[PDB]
Amino acid sequence: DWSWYAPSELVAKQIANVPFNVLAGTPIKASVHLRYDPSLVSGLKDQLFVGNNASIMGARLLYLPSFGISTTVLDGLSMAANQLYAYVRKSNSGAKVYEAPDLMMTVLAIQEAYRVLFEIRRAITFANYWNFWNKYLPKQVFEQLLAIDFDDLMSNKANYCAQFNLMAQKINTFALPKYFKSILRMAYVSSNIFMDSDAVTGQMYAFVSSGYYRYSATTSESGTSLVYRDWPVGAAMPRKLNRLFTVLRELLDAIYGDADAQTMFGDIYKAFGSDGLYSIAEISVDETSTPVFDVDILAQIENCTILEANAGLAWTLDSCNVTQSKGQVLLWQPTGTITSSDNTEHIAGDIAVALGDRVLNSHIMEPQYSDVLEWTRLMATIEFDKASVTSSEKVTFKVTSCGAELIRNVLYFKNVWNDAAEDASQRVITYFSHFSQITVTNATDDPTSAYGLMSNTLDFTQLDWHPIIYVTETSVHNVANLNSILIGGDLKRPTVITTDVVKRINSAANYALYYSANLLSNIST
Amino acid sequence: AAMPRKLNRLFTVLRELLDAIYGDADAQTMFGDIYKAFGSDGLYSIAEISVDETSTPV
Amino acid sequence: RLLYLPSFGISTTVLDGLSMAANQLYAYVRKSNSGAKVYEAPDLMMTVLAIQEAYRVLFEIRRAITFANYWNFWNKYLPKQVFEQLLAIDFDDLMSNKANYCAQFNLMAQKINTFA
Amino acid sequence: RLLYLPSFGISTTVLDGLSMAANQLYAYVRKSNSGAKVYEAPDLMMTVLAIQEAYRVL
Repeated sequence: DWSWYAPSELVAKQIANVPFNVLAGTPIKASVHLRYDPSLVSGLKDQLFVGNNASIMGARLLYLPSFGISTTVLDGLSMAANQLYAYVRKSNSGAKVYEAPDLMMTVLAIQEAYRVLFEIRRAITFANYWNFWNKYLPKQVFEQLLAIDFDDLMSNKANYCAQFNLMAQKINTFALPKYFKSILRMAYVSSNIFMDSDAVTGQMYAFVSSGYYRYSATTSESGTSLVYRDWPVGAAMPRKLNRLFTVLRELLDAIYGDADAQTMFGDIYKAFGSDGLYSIAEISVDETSTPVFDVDILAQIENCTILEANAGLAWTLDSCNVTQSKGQVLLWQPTGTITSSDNTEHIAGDIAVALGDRVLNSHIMEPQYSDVLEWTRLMATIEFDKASVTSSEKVTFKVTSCGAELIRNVLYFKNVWNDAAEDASQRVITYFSHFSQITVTNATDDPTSAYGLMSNTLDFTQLDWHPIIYVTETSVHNVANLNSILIGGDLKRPTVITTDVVKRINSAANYALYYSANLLSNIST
Repeated sequence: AAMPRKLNRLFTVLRELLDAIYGDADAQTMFGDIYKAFGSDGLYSIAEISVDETSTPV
Repeated sequence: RLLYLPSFGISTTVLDGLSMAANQLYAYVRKSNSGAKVYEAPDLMMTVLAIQEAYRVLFEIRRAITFANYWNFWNKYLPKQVFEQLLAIDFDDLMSNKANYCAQFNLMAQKINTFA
Repeated sequence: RLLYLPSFGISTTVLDGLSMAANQLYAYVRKSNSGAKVYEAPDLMMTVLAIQEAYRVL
C-alpha cells in the first residue's frame, strides 16, 4: 500500500512526481560508475558509463509462406485440390479441360498473390499511425520492421493508394473461393502489427514474407508448378513500394498466361456465386489501422521455432517450389544447408543445431486443447539427413513439418545514439541484433569463437513474450556431471511436446486450413 | 502366423490405397460427375468416433 | 480366426455381378451429364470398387478401436490376447496410442468422404 | 498380533490379474492423451502401488 509512505494524500502527490518524458526512440541515459586501476585495464578510458541505447523498437519475423510440409496425398493441399475440383465439375458438364492439380495450383498462385497485395495494404494503412510517445513509429519501423521505404511511400501516398485499389479490382476478376480458412490467416498475419503489451511505448512484432510465388506453366518436363523466388530482403536496401507492385504485376502475368486459366475462373464462378469469392475492400488516403495487442499471437511466438536456430552459422534454403507428382499429388518440402560463417562451403569446426522435443508455455493456469492448437503452429521441426558428418562436408536437412508461416530468422532493433558526430545522418544508427533460438553457455555475440554459435545481446529481454531460448550446457558446466540444456523465457505453465507430436499436429492443422466440411454437403438431385 | 501387426501399418497402407485411387487423371472429374448424379444424401460416409466409443461382441 | 479373401463373386461373363452393376452405374451418371465422353464404364466402376475396398481396411480399423475397451471380468482373453490372435493387431501399441490413433482415423473418415 | 506381509496376489503371468489390472488402468490414462508412449503399462502401475504402500505406513 502506497498510503504507507506519506502522511496525507495531497503530500504524496508531490514527492513522487517523476516524468516519463523519455520518448520511445530517444536514448536511455542511464549511468554506471566504475573504479579500477588504469594501468591494469587494456583501454577503457573514463570511469563513468552513460547509456545511449533506446528501448528496443520491436522484432522482425522473417517468414517463409507455408502450406505445410506435403509428401503424401493425405496432406493438406492434395486433399483440398480434390474436393475443390469436385465442387466445380459438380456444376459443370461435358469435355474435361484441365486436371485437378493444375487447377488447385492456380488457386494458390492467386492466394500468394493476395499475400503480397496484403502486405501492401499493411504498408499504407499504417503510413499514418503516429503516437507522440514513440518516435520510432511513423518512419523507422517501416524501414526496419516492414522493410519499406517510408519517405517514398509518404511522398507518393496518393498514387500508391490508387495503384492499390486498381489491383483490388483487377485481382477480384481472378476467382478465389472465400471459404479457404487459410486466407483469413495470412490476411490477419500480414495486415497488422502486434504489441508485446497494451502500451504503445512497448516494443512490437511484425511478420514479413521473405518471398513470393509465381505460377510456372507446364514447360516440357516438370508438369505445371508453383515457383518461389526470394524477396531480396535480409539486411539490404529497405525496398520502395513501386518494387512490391512491379512484382505483383509479374505475379498475375503468370497466373494469367496459362491457356486454360480464364476458362477456369469461369468454371469457378459457375460453381460458387459472386458471393462465394474473396475480394478485398478498397481504401482511402485516410484509412489508418492501429497496432494490436493479441495475446494469442504473442503466445504463438513465445512458442514458435526459429529455423535459423543460431545466426552464428550460415543458412541456405532450396527446393521451395511446389510441384506435382507423376501421380497428381501436390508436393512441397523445403531443404536447406548449414555451413560455417567462414568457409561458406564447408562446416569445419562449427556445430549444427535444430531442436527436437521442445517446450510449450501457457500463460493460463488451466490451459485446454483449444488453446494448445492455436498456440502451436508457428513452431516447426527440422530433421538432419545424414547420420553423422565431416569437416569437409555440408550439413543437409529437410523440414519434417511446420505451420502456416515458417519462421526463418528474427531480428530485433534499437537505435544507438551519438550526438556530435561528423555525418549528421549517422548521429543515430538503427542497429539490429540477431536472435538465436539455440545457443551455448559461455557464448559471445561475436561469431569468432564458441564453436560457431553466438549468444544473444541481453537486449532481447525487453521483448515480453520473446520465443523460448534453449541453451546447451556441457557436462562440465552442469551440476549433474551430465550434459543437458537450460531454458530461457517467461515460463508460467510449461510442458513438453515430442518432435513426433508436433509433426502430427501440423500435418493436421494445415489440412484444416484448406478444407471445408460444409462444401460438399448441400447438393441436390 | 507372422508378427501381430501394429495399427500404424494399417494406416500407412490405406495411405498407399487412396494415393492410388487418386492418382488417375480422370479420377477427380469422375467424383464430380458422381455427385452431379446422386445427392450428398446418396453417398456413403462413416460417422466419426470418440475415444470412449466401445462396441460389444454380438 | 476366419482368414478371408474379399470377394466380388467369380466373374467370367458379362452376366456376372460387377460387369452388370458397372453398366447401370455409368448409365445413372451419364443420365445427369451431357457432352464429350471422358472415361469408359469399366474404368469408372473399377474406381468405385477401389474405394469400397479402401473402406474395407478403414472398417477393420474401426473394429480395432471400437473394441479396444471391451473388458468382461469373466474372460481374461479379451482385452488383449484376442487382438493379438483373432484380429492380428498389436494391442499394446493401440492402447498406448489410443488418442492419436482415434484422430488419424476420423481424419481418414473425412478425407475418404471426399471420394464419392 | 497378526504379522502380515502386504500382498498383491501371487502373480507370475501375462494374465495373472494384477498385470491385467495394470493394462486396464494404463489404458484409461493414455485414453484421451495426445502425448507419445513415454512408459509402458507396468511402469505406471508400479508407481501407483508405490504410493499405495506408502499410505499403508502412514
